[PDB]
Amino acid sequence: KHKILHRLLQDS
Amino acid sequence: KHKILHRLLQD
Amino acid sequence: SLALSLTADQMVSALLDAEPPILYSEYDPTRPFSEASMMGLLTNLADRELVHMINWAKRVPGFVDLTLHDQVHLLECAWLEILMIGLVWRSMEHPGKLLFAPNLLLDRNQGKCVEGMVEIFDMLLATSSRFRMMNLQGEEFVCLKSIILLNSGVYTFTLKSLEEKDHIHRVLDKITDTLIHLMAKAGLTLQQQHQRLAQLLLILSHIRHMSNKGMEHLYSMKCKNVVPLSDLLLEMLDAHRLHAPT
Amino acid sequence: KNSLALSLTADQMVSALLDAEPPILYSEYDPTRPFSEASMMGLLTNLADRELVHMINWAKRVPGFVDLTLHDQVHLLECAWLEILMIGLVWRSMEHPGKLLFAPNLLLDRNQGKCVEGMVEIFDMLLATSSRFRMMNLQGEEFVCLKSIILLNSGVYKDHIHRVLDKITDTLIHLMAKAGLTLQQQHQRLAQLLLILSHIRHMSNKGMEHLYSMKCKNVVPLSDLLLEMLDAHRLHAPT
Ligand SMILES: O=S(=O)(OC1C=CCC=C1)[C@@H]1C[C@@H]2O[C@H]1C(c1ccc(O)cc1)=C2c1ccc(O)cc1
Ligand SMILES: O=S(=O)(OC1C=CCC=C1)[C@@H]1C[C@@H]2O[C@H]1C(c1ccc(O)cc1)=C2c1ccc(O)cc1
Repeated sequence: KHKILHRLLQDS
Repeated sequence: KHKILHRLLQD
Repeated sequence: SLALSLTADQMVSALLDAEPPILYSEYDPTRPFSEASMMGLLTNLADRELVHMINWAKRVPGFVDLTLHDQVHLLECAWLEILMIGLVWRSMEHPGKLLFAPNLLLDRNQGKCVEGMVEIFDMLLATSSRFRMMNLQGEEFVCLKSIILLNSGVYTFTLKSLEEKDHIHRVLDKITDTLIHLMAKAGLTLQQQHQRLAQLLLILSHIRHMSNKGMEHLYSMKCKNVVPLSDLLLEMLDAHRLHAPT
Repeated sequence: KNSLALSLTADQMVSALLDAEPPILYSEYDPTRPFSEASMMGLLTNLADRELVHMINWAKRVPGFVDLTLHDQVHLLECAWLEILMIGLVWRSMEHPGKLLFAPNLLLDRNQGKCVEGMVEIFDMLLATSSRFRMMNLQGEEFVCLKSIILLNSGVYKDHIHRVLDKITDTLIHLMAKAGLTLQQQHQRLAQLLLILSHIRHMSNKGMEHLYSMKCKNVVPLSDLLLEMLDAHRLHAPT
C-alpha cells in the first residue's frame, strides 16, 4: 500500500 | 519574572 | 544528469517555467472571522496548493532523478517550508500583511483568531520584511524554493542510498552557482555576492524554524479536530506527527 | 554607538573566536555506559547544565554580542542554546564515525539513543551531520564562525546583527581563500556550510519539542537554569 503523495508523484 | 540568564549575562 | 548539464541561465528559465499558479481562497468578507473558519480557509488553501507543489517538484531539475521513496521523503519534510516561502514572497509588497491569496490579505491581528498562530504570523511578517529590504528577485526566490525542497530532507534519509545524497549535493552546488550568477549579472561586487548568498541561506534556517513551530501546532489534537482536515494534508502532517512526543 | 566587531580584521575575528572557545567538559565518571532512560537523561542534563555556564561566558566574548542590549542577549541565547550544544557535539564527534562524543569519557552510539523515547531519531540526525562535516573536512576556524552565526542568527526577526553576520561571512570567505580554494569553490563551500545550519536548526526544534514535554521534564530533576532555557521555547508550544 502506497500513500496519496506516492501515488501523485508516481502519476504520468 | 527574574531570569537566571539575566544575572549570568551581567559582568 | 540533465540538472548538471544546465547552464545557470537554463536553470533559472526551467525554475521560472515550473512555477505553480497563485490560488484563491474561499474567503467571504461578508462572513465574520473565527478560529474554525480561519483554520478552514487556510487548510483548504494549503490542500489545493499541495497538489500544484507535487507537480512543481517534478519539474525541479534533478528531482525526478531520485527514487520515488526519496521524492516522497523530501516533500514530506519540506512542504510547509515551501508554502511559507511562497507566502512570504507574495507578501513582500504588502507591509504588515500576509497575502495568503489575492482575495485573502491578513494582518497580525487576524492571526490572533487561532491559538498559537500570531507568533508564527509575526515570524512570517519579519521574513517578508527581510525579503523586501533585500529587494529579493523572482529569479533568486525560485532558486531558494528549490534549495528548500532538495536540502530539507537530505540528512534524515546501503551504498545505493548514498549515491542519492551525492546527486542532491551536486544539484544544490548547481543552484548556488545559479544564485551567484544572478548576483554577478546584477552588478554586485564579489564581496556583495558572498554576503547576499549568505544572507539568503541564513533566512532558510528561519524558514525551517517557522515550519517546525507551525507543524507542531498543526499536528496538535486541537488543530487536527478544529476543522475536518483533508486526507493528503493529514498524511503530510503525520509524516511529522510520527516523530513528535506522545 | 559603533561596535568594535566591525573594525576587527578577518584574522582578528578568527583569533577572537578561537580564543573564546569554551573547554571540552567531562561527564561525571560515577555512572558508566548508560542503558536506562534515567541514567542517559541524568548524564546529558548534568553535562548540558555545566556547558551552559561556559556558553554564556563564550557568547559575551563573540564580537558584536556585548553591543546588544541585555534583553537581546537573553533572547539570542534562549533561541540558540540547543543548536550551539549540538554543533559543538557534532564537531567533537567528527573523528569518531558512527559515535557521538558527548564528552571524552562519554562516547555514545545510536543503540544508547534507544534508551530514551524519541532520542534515537535525533541521534541519527546528529551522526549524519557529524559525518557530513567530516567528509567536508570542516576546519576549526570555520567551526567557530558557524557557531557564532548560529548565536546571532537564532532569533527570527536588526541592523547591527546583520552587519556582524556580514563580517562573519567575509571571515569564512577569507579562510577558504587562505586555504587555496577558487572563487567557485569558495561560494560552493560557503553555501554547503550554511545549508547545514538549516539542519542544525531542525535538530534543535525536534529535540527541544521532546525536552520540554512533561514526560521528558519528569525523568530526572532539572537545574533551575536548564528549566528556564526550556520554558523560553515551551511558551510558544501548543496547549
Ligand atoms: O504555521 S502556521 O501559522 O500554522 C499554525 C496553525 C495554528 C496555530 C499555529 C500555527 C501556518 C502558516 C500559515 O498559517 C498556517 C498555514 C496553514 C498551512 C497548512 C494547514 O494545514 C493549515 C494552515 C499557513 C499557510 C497556508 C498556505 C500557504 O500558502 C502558506 C501558509
Ligand atoms: O535533542 S536531544 O536528543 O534531546 C532529546 C531528549 C529526549 C528525547 C528526545 C530528544 C538532545 C541532543 C543531545 O541528546 C539530547 C541532549 C540533551 C541536552 C539538554 C538536555 O536538557 C537534555 C539532553 C543532547 C546534548 C547534550 C549536551 C551536548 O553538549 C550536546 C547535546
